[PDB]
Amino acid sequence: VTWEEMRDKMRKWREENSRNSEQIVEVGEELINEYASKLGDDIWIIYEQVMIAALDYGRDDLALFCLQELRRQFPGSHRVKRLTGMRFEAMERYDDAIQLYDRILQEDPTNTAARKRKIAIRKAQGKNVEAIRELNEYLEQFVGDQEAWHELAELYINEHDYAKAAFCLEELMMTNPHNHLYCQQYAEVKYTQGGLENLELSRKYFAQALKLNNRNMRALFGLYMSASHIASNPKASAKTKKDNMKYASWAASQINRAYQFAGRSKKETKYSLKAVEDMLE
Amino acid sequence: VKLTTQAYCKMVLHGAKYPHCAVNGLLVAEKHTLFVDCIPLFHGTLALAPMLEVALTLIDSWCKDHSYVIAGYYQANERVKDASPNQVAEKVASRIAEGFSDTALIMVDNTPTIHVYEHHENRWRCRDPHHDYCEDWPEAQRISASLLDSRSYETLVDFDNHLDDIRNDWTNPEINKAVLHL
Repeated sequence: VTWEEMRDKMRKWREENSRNSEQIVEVGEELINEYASKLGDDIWIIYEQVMIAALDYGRDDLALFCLQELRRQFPGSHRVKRLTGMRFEAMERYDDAIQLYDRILQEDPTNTAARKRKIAIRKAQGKNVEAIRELNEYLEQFVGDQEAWHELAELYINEHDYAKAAFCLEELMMTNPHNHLYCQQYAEVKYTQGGLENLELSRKYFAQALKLNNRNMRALFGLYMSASHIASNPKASAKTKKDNMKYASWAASQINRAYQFAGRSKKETKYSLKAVEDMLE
Repeated sequence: VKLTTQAYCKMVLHGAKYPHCAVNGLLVAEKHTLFVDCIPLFHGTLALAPMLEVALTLIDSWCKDHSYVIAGYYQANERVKDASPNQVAEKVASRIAEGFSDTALIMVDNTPTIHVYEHHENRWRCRDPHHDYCEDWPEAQRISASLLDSRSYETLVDFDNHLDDIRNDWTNPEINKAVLHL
């Protein structure tokens, strides 16, 4: 392949927050040497993307190589200092990292990457009780960070504090109302949280996610399992009961059609025989 | 109490496909207990009920026709040092205990490297600190590396990747098909 395609691949793997570190470093190591002259100021973002990926890949033989060529071109830059701190943290040196980040925060008090790497250690050290608090403080300082608002939801779900994770997923759904994934993950949180007072929201959101993305199947399964769970509830009225038994049947009339088209796509395997026997129950 | 080379190879392959994220699945067997294979379910954020309770039925519908029965459940924590079972592991093991006796709670210790907790009337206590039984260790260690060096985990597919596209087979035919000839 040509370098004009490798650059597009390294740009696509950077627009979406992919973490395929092996496939990223396999293409980065070439662009560092085989096509360094074909691209100009595009080599620095590639250096940053390759260093952090090689760190995940556990290959420091390229991490420091891409770090020194960034420390040379950008002497004293705050992004390269953050890269050095992340390398320290990857090499189990959690002691120098806090000092480096406190030194960074005293030059530019508006810096946020240092604030996030200060809680990255707490997540790595296991002090999630402290990590969640230090992240909530940062959120109280810098509202609107749609990355920390999702990391907080993840930390709360792992902490089994499903109640407060909904408060973060709502802050995420208000800013990205066109994103079906934020609806699906909120529906799942409401499903796992409680009963009729929350299944009533989970059923609505598993359907809103379908309306925003008709190709979503997780939302379809969630809608089916939330409609059945309200249909099989003792506190459910007859009206809600029959409406839920209608919703479940309407969802099952499409689950099999999706699976029917899937089994039609594979002339050898037939998947329709797998889910239908489950839908009749 | 013993795992088949297919179960172990699928486990390590799914664990290697998503190193930064957690790994979970269901070890299914034929109906003293031998773990023939596992169905890998999800990765990343596992503390979610609906997608986990869908996999139960969507795997039962395959095992009842394929004369199989779900026997155990394995989990691989995100961190490299912490291998203690979370509340999710217990809450899933208790669910399979009501449908199949002798449930094994497996913890993939990233740094052998596998713990097996069994429930005897009080809690879930491991056996790896004392000893862990397998059919044959060198055969498994060889066949696992034989698929690891070829980067076959990029070809492996789990239930999470199947929920994204139905063209993917959660039973991993192209994996055990290569395992048989190795």
